[PDB]
Amino acid sequence: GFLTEVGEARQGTQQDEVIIAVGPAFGLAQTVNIVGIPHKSILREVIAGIEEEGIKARVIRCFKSSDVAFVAVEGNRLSGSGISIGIQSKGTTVIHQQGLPPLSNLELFPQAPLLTLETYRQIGKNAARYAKRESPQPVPTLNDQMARPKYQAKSAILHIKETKYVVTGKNPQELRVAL
Amino acid sequence: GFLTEVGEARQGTQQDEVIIAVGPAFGLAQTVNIVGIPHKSILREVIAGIEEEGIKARVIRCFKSSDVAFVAVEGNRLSGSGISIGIQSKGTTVIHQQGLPPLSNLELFPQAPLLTLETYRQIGKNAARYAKRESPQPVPTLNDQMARPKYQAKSAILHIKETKYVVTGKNPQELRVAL
Amino acid sequence: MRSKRFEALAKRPVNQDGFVKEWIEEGFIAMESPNDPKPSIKIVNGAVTELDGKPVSDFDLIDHFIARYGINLNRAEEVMAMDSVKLANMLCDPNVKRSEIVPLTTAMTPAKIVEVVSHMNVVEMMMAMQKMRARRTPSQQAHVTNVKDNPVQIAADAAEGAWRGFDEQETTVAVARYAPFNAIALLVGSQVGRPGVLTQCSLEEATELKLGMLGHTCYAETISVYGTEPVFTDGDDTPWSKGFLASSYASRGLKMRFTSGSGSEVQMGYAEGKSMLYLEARCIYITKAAGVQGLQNGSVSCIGVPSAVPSGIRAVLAENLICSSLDLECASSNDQTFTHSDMRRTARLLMQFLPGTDFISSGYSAVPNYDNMFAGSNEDAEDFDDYNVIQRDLKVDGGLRPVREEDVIAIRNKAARALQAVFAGMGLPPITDEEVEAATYAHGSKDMPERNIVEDIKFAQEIINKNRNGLEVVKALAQGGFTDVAQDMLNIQKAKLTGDYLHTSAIIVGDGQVLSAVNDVNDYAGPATGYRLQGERWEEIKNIPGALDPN
Amino acid sequence: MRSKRFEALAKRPVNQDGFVKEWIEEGFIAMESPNDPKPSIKIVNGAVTELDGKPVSDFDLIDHFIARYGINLNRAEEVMAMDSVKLANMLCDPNVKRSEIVPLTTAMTPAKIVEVVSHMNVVEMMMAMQKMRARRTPSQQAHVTNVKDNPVQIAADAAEGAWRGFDEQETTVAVARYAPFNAIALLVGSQVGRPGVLTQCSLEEATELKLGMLGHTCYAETISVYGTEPVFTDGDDTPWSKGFLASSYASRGLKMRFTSGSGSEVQMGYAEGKSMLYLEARCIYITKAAGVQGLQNGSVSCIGVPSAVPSGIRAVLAENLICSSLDLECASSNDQTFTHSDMRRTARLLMQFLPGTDFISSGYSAVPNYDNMFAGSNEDAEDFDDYNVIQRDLKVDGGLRPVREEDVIAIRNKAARALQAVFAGMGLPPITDEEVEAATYAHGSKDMPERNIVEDIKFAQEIINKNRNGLEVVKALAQGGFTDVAQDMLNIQKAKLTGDYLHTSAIIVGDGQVLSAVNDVNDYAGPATGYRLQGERWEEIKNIPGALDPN
Amino acid sequence: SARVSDYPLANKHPEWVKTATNKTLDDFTLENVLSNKVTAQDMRITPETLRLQASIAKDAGRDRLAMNFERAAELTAVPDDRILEIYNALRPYRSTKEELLAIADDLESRYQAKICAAFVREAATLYVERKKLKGDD
Amino acid sequence: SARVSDYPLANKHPEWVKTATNKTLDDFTLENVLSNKVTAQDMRITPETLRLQASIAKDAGRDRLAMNFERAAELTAVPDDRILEIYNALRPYRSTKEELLAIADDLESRYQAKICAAFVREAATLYVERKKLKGDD
Ligand code: B12
Ligand code: B12
Ligand SMILES: [K+]
Ligand SMILES: [K+]
Repeated sequence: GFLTEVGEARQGTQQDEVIIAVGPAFGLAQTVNIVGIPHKSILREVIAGIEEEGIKARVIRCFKSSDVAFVAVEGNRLSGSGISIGIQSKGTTVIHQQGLPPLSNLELFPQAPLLTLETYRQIGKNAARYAKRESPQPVPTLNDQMARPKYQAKSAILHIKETKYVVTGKNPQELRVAL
Repeated sequence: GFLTEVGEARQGTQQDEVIIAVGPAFGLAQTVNIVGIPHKSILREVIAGIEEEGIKARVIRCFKSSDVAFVAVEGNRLSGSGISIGIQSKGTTVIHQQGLPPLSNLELFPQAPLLTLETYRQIGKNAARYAKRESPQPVPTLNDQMARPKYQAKSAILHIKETKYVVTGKNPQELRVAL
Repeated sequence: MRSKRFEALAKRPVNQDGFVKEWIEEGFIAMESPNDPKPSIKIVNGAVTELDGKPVSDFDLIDHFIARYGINLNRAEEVMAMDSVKLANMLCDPNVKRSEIVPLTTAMTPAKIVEVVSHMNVVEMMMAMQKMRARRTPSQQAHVTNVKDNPVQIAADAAEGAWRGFDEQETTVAVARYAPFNAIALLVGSQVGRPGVLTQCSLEEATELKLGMLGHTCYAETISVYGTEPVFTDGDDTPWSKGFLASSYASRGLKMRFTSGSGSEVQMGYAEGKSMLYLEARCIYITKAAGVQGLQNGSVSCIGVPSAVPSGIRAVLAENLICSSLDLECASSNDQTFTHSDMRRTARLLMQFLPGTDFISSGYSAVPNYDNMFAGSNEDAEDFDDYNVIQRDLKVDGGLRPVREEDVIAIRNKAARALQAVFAGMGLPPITDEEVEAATYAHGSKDMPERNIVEDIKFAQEIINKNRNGLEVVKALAQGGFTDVAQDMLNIQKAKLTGDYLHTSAIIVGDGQVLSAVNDVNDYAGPATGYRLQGERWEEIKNIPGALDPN
Repeated sequence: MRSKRFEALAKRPVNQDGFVKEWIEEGFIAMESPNDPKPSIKIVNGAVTELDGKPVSDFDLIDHFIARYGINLNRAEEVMAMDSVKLANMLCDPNVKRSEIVPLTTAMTPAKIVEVVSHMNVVEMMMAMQKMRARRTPSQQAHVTNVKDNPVQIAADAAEGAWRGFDEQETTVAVARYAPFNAIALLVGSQVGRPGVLTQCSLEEATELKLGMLGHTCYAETISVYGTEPVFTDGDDTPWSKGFLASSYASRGLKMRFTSGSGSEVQMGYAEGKSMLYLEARCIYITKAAGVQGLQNGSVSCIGVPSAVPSGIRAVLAENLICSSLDLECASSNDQTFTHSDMRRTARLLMQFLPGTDFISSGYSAVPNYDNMFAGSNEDAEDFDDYNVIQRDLKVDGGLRPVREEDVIAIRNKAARALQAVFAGMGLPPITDEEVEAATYAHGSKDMPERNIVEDIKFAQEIINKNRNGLEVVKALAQGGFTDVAQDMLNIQKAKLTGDYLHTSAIIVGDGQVLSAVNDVNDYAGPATGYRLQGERWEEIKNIPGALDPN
Repeated sequence: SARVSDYPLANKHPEWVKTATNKTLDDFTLENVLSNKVTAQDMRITPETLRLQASIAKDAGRDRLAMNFERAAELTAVPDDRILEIYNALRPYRSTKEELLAIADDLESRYQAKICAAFVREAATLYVERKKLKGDD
Repeated sequence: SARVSDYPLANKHPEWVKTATNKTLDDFTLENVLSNKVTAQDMRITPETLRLQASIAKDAGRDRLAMNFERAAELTAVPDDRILEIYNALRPYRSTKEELLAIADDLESRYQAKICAAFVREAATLYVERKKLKGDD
């Protein structure tokens, strides 16, 4: 284990940051996404891509909901740039932004099994660009028709599991990483 | 054409000849089997495989029914060895002999689309082997599960065709091939 | 040009199938033809003088048999006057009992009942089928065959089949002289699989009945009948010869059924301008008229004919329903290939699968279709796991169960050893020990050591020629230490002595309890009544391989 | 030590599917769970006080909404005392009119109607479905998407989809900002293939309503409702918000329907220990209670949850039957991939295809599944030829028709051109002549030139930002010489003014003719009544490619 | 005799199923098979059992089945290869009228097969009419 | 007052159908769209038409349909932007109670939208009880 909670997250005062928000069991009770990519290396590559574009990465844990859109919206709220990345334990990932309706977003990765470490890095990077108000090309659409046949039942099980750690009224916690 | 009617074929000439009983449209309103192999090559190759075994081969047309079992039965009675070979215009082929129930047989080739000229020659050989009274290895079984899917309707139509030239009360005519 | 859309479409397997435009004059039209006869019946002095527009002066042998034996003449007039749409309504209404309908359908003429079922759609036919089915419990039958008539493979596959849940199994021969061997392998394998499975070897008729006289067979099914007179004659039979044959098998205590099928007459050359279903209706009534208990129909071996035209798969379902509506056992085809497409073959199956018939298939291939000597079935051994998951998806009893490899290998093994001992006692060409092993783990003929066919042949003919009977096999299993297969075999013959298994739909379940339509009476009265998948059998069905525990 | 038969079976695509053992506490059980509520209603002074065991003090928002608007309180107590087996019998009884049942099912509680439908098997459910279906004619909806959000390809696929017989068509976006392009291309392409086809674009709720406020869609479907309160909350809505939402669409003259689907609540994490089917019944009642005319259900996007478990596909069929029995339009799913096997998927489709539903699928993929932005449908564009043959085999009207290559190319070309003019007329990032030609001959996005998407996105967003509306599409089509598509686009906008296509099951067929359940009443009374495939329709269905004339 | 409520005989009245030697189902042990004290010729269904199945068939409403059973009861006495001989004579074009009529007199006089003899005679008249006798092909 | 025999209104009673600016169906032509005699402001369903539809529904036995159609008839008065605004306020945790009752109060007397004001008013009490207001997450 490598994510220590360092107290309630606060609103970012400079806009050279991107907030990464993970769900309540990310890196805790779950360790790996839905095809075994370890949470550690997901977070490592997402940060790296942000870091590469001259932007700061700030990581918090959300408790109030396990839905990836609501996890992200909590981060797009505390974020100095108003940009967040939301991530579920099973690996589903969204790039959100302040002012957007919760079930809207800038970019969505809705079939987690198709995400690689490369993809994740790309996601960090695209977020950072949006943070500096560019218009990066969307990360290319990944779509496989057998992803649901193969993994939806697993996805629903992993999500039920993560959904046990949901805590009503808890505000996000700021995390210190151990990459 | 390639086959002329001499006249009513007659019984045994001596025990060293195979009869080739052919249906009423073979070489006539039909000139190829179900997948294009022309009758002349077929006949040519089955003559060959017989003669090859040192047996002589007679070649009769039957008119009493289009059925291959009853065509061959017509041939086998009329034959010095006991053995006959009946062939429909579409290519279905049996090796019959006297004593057998009409719908029993020595050898049966019940998937016409699978017969090649190579196979036809082995039918001839085996026949003569049977007339010589030896015990040939059965021509190896051909079986394609998509033969019916591909060809049964066309077989029905082609048999319906032949069957129009069936003649109740007609005895087999003898033929001489063109070659 | 060339649309890339249509290039992808053009490679689909389905476009390899044979499709024909309706050809009414040669009978290439599955049902509801303009040329079919209208129902009529005139009865003078207790004798039928007009059948469906035809005068008795013009009857053919088929008409004479049906007119004298096949129709209940007491109610025939009453029924003919009844409205065919109301009768089709009664067939599917959940609340009109099977037993109120049988008295009427067995008083209808061939044309009348055709007219009835033709008002229905598939859904109506299915809702009718589950009520009219003679036996309450559905069952299944497999083909156990291989391209080399290998007796050791046959035995082994017969055993796995019997273990998978088939209640009747069927073999036949690439080389006709092998028949005795294929029959004994089937019987021995089947009983090792599950005591009570019923076995048949399908041949020329005289040949096949002698094999039952010898005791190497427990029933026969492919006793042919045909729906026009020319075709029947090329089938080398009449109604009276088939009816004599039928009571001959009963005379030796053998269960049997006829076999017909939509499209046989077009295939064999003489449909006399009539639809396939109508012609098939004449075959069901020959069976009823002979006094035969049951019928293998649903197009069977000629499925490429009705499938080629419009409404052909619905015609198949309707000929099954006539069958059952007439109070005959229905062994409902799903046994022959008609299509390269999995979608299309699945829709054809589900017609009998969903409602359930006495034998949902009459011949699921229990071996890969390369090995299927009826030229391939609609389902084969590579489809087992699919067939099992659809059961589970729909809660439909399709007669089979999921099995474990461990269990299978063992029963294929034991079957093989039991067969090796039999070839010992009878002094047959040796089944080696490497042969036993090959058959234990084989998938098909490809995995089996080659054999000496020609020696095999000489000794198979011996069986017949010396009249070697099934007692040789029984004694020869006790010598080998298969005193169970020997008794289990004796136990079949005891069932031949009682005659219970001669009645409609009979099968032997469990430890020798016959389950026929006399004692497993279909009592369907709509939701919650009639046969319901439930209890231990439902459990059996959900326990497919790969079901993960969610924790 | 390896059985090769089992080795061949393990390679089977079906063994890739996800199968789970029943997990009752987390609601991983399709139907008939021991935990589901027993049906009860207590009605004090015209207000529901107890609903299937739950006291009003414990109601959640879903109970309150259902207790106040979803149940006929007038016959509720009466229908609650009727026997559930008898009610199930009456559902599939052909002689119990739909109009006599609807008074009863609308007085039922959610637990009551689940109880009635669970006594049925699939064949009874399909027999019930053909009668309860609100509209008499069956129809179909397709997906027209593509992984690049390519506008020109979308219009080409839409036009062909409409030419094949889809009456409704749905698009969605890989990138959300592209939406307005998708919508406009969908609408233009649909009207070129067939005037009257309805189009939707499935987005976040406020985004979609604004689009429709701008006039760029004809209807909306993916208005989601959910079966427990937490899941509804994670879906960012309440029943009152969805209720308000539904009445907003109708205040703009736009047809809409809810979307629910068994397994949602398990997939979104809170099933409250209840079966998928019971929770789905709360959804169906939410829909009824909100006054929405119709529902997309049948598991939809979560079909992986109920397929994993025993009786899942039957439970799908049951949720559709309940919808229709509640007098709602049923768009019955068949639109999402759940299996690697062609046999399994075909079985799942046939559950609605054989009886017929208001839309047999709510999203047959009009493009190859690689291009499908709902992550694959249960059928796609390579299945077209298969779907047509099963029509022809069973005599079932599955809503689609065989078409010729020469016709599709033309119609695909006209739509690419019409959209070329629109983009020109509106000053959007142009559509090259090269693009039009690609679109014409393509199968999927692989066959299409790249676009500048960053620019395309920029103009797409301008449409929202500057409120550019559908009359600009009309104007641009007239000035580009697509006056006929202009008139057709005008005529479909005119349907939002009269309100006629707001009623149950409404589609616009023909000559601007609305065809709904108000004027296309399903009058099924058994064999030979109700909807029957025949006439030209049957003629069209018979004429597949490959039907050879017996020469 | 029997009705559907006596069925399965094996189950309800096994004692109605017996031999001419008087054995029962009970000594169809593999033992007595092997001790050659039960034989092939003991394991043949009798006309009495077939007639009990016929009454059960008739009681279940299956009259045609019952008739088939009745004929079979007759044919239990006819020798195997003789059964084969009659069946083939009944096949198309195998026989003349007099042969068939001879077969029926054999069936009637020698084997007392009254229903089958009439069945064969009916066949013989109709194969004349429909041309299925020797030399009509 | 309309019944299922008046349905479809555009085949049977097209003269009953008018837009919010009193336009006719026959005023929506390609030319009139081109010349701007007709505008997007013109193509908007009237409250009268929705109430016709509601009575056709009620006659077809679909009462809840008819209720929805009556809510919709009110909401025609309400502006597009304000519809969006009232829709987001009703989403979980968006509003306080008072903001809810203020919307209700605004729909009663700005737009005279008495069934929908009672709708929000219900939601507001129930959101209190079911805890779906701002701050309840
Ligand atoms: C299953 C599915 C659903 C399910 C499950 C949602 C869930 N949260 O569990 C249902 C029907 C309930 C759902 C609802 C919605 N969906 Co959806 N969904 C899908 C679908 C068809 C397949 C996804 C999948 O099965 N992947 C395989 C598994 C193994 O991967 P997974 O990572 O574990 O997948 C998860 C994500 O896809 C997540 N998710 C699903 N939908 C959405 C939508 C948003 C906005 C977010 C943040 C996440 C998310 O749910 C899956 C299960 O946990 C995709 C299509 C696609 N191209 O993938 C559309 C898709 C992702 N959904 C979409 C939309 C618009 C929605 C809704 C906003 C619709 C509405 N009317 O409200 C709602 C959002 C509700 C919510 N809180 O997510 C759009 C997103 C467009 C975008 N933002 O660019 C897609 C791409 C296409 C579509 N039009 O249907 N959806
Ligand atoms: C279709 C079929 C039939 C159909 C069509 C027969 C016909 N004459 O039209 C029906 C059901 C009516 C039929 C009947 C019988 N058949 Co068949 N038939 C088949 C089947 C399943 C497939 C053939 C096929 O469609 N191939 C593709 C088409 C395109 O090829 P085709 O060359 O044109 O096929 C023709 C031949 O097969 C011919 N034919 C079919 N069966 C027989 C049987 C004999 C003895 C002969 C000489 C010819 C013949 O009929 C086909 C159509 O014209 C095969 C199985 C197999 N392994 O092939 C069994 C098969 C050939 N039949 C067989 C049997 C035993 C018979 C019967 C004797 C059964 C009976 N109870 O009487 C009768 C013979 C009647 C007769 N006059 O032929 C056996 C032969 C065994 C052997 N001799 O070694 C096979 C191998 C397996 C089986 N038991 O069904 N049969
Ligand atoms: K069979
Ligand atoms: K849809």
